[PDB]
Amino acid sequence: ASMKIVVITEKPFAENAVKGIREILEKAGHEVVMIEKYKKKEDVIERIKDADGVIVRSDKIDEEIIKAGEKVKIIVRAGAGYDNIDIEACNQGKIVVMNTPGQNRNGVAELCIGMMIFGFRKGFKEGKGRELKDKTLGICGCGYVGKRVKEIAEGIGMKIKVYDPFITTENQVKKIEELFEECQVISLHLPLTKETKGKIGYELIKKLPYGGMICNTARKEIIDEEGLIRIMREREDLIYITDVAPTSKVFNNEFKGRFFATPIKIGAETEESNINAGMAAASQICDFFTNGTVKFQVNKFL
Amino acid sequence: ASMKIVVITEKPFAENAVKGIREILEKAGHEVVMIEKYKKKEDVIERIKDADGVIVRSDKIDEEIIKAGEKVKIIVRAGAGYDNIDIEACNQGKIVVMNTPGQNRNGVAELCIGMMIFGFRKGFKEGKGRELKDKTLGICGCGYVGKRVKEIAEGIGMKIKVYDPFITTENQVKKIEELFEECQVISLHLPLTKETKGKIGYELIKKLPYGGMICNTARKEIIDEEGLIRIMREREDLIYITDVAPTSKVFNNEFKGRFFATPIKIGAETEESNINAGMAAASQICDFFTNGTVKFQVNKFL
Ligand SMILES: NC(=O)c1ccc[n+]([C@@H]2O[C@H](COP(=O)([O-])OP(=O)(O)OC[C@H]3O[C@@H](n4cnc5c(N)ncnc54)[C@H](O)[C@@H]3O)[C@@H](O)[C@H]2O)c1
Repeated sequence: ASMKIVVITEKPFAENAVKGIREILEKAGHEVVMIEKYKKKEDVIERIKDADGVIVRSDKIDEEIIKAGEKVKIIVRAGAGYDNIDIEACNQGKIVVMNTPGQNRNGVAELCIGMMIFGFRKGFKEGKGRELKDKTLGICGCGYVGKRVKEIAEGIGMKIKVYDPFITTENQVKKIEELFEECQVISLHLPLTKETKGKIGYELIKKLPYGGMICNTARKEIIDEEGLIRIMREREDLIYITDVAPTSKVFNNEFKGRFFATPIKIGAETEESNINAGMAAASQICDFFTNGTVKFQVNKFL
Repeated sequence: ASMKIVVITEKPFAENAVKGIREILEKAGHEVVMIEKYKKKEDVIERIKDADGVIVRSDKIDEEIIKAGEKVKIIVRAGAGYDNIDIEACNQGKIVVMNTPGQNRNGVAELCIGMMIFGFRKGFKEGKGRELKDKTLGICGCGYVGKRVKEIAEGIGMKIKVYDPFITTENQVKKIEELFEECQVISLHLPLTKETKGKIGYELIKKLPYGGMICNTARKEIIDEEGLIRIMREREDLIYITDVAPTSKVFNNEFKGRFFATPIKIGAETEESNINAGMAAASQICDFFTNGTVKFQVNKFL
């Protein structure tokens, strides 16, 4: 009846999201312990050994953590992506891994739109800016976020083209090359896999029309940083804006006036998105222990 | 008859807008004289002395400039507001004064939406932001810009309430007090008149809900600066974003994290808006000297 639920967040939820988490789980007679703003993963290893269930954000969950959590039955990522979790090692420990699809979608999409206007208007500094209206937007991967970005972009009056090798939808091109050729603005929403890693590089970015802008609210490592640096040095009209800051120091030093990155990923860092993702994670934990519910599971074992 | 048209723009139009102005005016057989990037309202005086028509942006057009333009028959403001022009003295000089309604509406509206997101997301810095979706937006003055903002905000999923005595629309309040009580976000789209000068002050801004935000892409003089300073010192949750930077230095010094201003007014600083505003101004001057049409005239004399 009573399960130990550990919440691992180096980047903590807003108070109201923690309260919601506690309200769902404690009413069902569970214990909730928080691990917030931890420095070393040694802190995590200790507090997890006794945990029955886990709630996580973007926190790296690797083999060493997974094995230390010997009685862990479920890990729920409050959000969409699960590249931070070692699925293979979770399969070994017979641990159910799930996410919370679409819960952060509006936070990320609103930031994506805001970044598009910000990038097209020279970072709100002096100079001749451009308007998003009557321009073509390319959505790279169209799931929950890409869908919302599209909705707002149509209200603004942008023409929409979509690339996604896994779905069938309107205005869809089959080649990712065509998207970069046809679209004045690219928004990336691809999850990080072995296939999408370093996929967006020099050969794709170069094909952009005049004043081409890439907005990245997805993952930094789907970009080939070397290729981006190379084309941005060659073409001084290109704009790159991102919620997932690049590692290289080049971008800040060389591309002022056409490059912006947030100091940290703030796409899901809103009061509302924290509540959605935090409470959805707690409810799925609740359902799993109550009814053996494994909806939204991403892995397979035994 | 070949007329001399002078274009007075301290911050110049985009080149394509200048080209579009010349295409309309030189085909009709008129002369176009550019007065770009001057420093004081004294460079204009001698060059306007033999001007027949004038195109102007936000540039200050006082009695001294009007009296010097003794053969000026028409002044067209490429844009919306005409508080920069001394109408009284124009009436005495028997000069027709026009603006170009709605031409730069999208440049401003897009910037306004971008500023709202920017402001609700801690200027794209680290912190807990808020989402515009599901919040109520108060449009203060619902003309060309106001209406276009409404349109975009509706796609974002904001609820809309309107204060504007000159129009009839749904979800409308009759007291400006009501707008500030009921709306989390306020957006100013009022012209600067006798009535609107210093209207938005302490007593109105008081009534905003928690984390109330005001976006001002209109005019700086509609704000009672000392009143705004007072309420913002009192209420640290309040946010003020503006395209029309205030006179007082207090805002930069004290309200870090909840105050954001552009270094210069950039609402109409786009390729697209320059083209629309400039070419309409040229067509309106052309029609005035061709057929004497006075549509869009904002004054009357004799
Ligand atoms: N930042 C920029 O670059 C930029 C660009 C364009 C306009 N502006 C400013 O924003 C204003 C709006 O532009 P617009 O094209 O929508 O003008 P507009 O005339 O189309 O709309 C202004 C609206 O304000 C309403 N209004 C007038 N007096 C009012 C009062 N006393 N109280 C409440 N509402 C009142 C009018 O009914 C009108 O609908 C302009 O007047 C100008 O001052 C700024």
